Amino acid sequence: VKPNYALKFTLAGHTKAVSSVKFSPNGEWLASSSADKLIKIWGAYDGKFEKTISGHKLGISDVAWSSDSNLLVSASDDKTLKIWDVSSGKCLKTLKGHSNYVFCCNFNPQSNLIVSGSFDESVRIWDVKTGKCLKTLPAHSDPVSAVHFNRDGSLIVSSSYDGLCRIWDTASGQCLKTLIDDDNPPVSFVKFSPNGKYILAATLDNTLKLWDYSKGKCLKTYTGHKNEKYCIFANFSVTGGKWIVSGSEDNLVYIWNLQTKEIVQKLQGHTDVVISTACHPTENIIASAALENDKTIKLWKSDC
Ligand SMILES: CNC(=N)NCCC[C@H](N)C(=O)O
Repeated sequence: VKPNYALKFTLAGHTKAVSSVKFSPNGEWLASSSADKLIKIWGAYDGKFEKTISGHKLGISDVAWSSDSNLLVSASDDKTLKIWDVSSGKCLKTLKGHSNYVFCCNFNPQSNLIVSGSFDESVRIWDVKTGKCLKTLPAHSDPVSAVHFNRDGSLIVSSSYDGLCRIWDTASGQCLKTLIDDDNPPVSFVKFSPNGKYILAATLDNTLKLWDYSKGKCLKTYTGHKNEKYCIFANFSVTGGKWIVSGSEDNLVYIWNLQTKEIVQKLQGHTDVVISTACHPTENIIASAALENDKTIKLWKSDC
């Protein structure tokens, strides 16, 4: 088993670098955020442009869906997050509190909470209904590159340019684990596995690692791509074969066999750094997006 991802659609419309793409949990939509200050919505299967959602005053670094596919949250250089009703286009809340660029965000599975990370070195936990900041965690000593909830929402993982991945108890705000690996290269991305047993972390030394975060043991290392500057998203692909998917600074999408760590496909087509990739929740579909010199989003499909 190798996959056979092939380009199906190219989605053009952002006028500056794309920052993040994400599929809706219900599989119907792709949301994209950009340095152009906009969120765009596209059909997940046909790439058909759906709408633009606007309101942020500066570029957006991340976007994320609620569990029911009705809301988005966005993280902006304007130091706010916004909560959006996707269908109406309304900004429901503006989450204020961070003192610098907000870089990363996610809903918990219940989607009553949002987690954010910022250049202000903090992680903040927010109440979705009221927009109030519930906790400010003194999480890191450099910008926070990623934040993610585990499968039951009881944990948060954060990554930072300080070289650390930390695991937090959602309820208490307590730091439960600090993951340490040698020379402490900036951690540019992190997320939990779908099952919540592992985390996948990217570091700016051209490396992805799969950690057992409780035991604190690096289980797999994925290499061959280029990642020394940008906070590039990585993924677990679980709809067919078990893959690791990542963007890369050589303009390619990389796909590794999770177990063997071998590169199984490289997807060519983008003309600038592939900053973001996402994997469709039920079909073997990858979305990718690129930086300023490209500005397009691509939808690729495989038989496995
Ligand atoms: C968690 N978000 C993220 N990795 N976004 C992509 C990078 C956005 C950044 N503002 C940049 O242009 O490099």
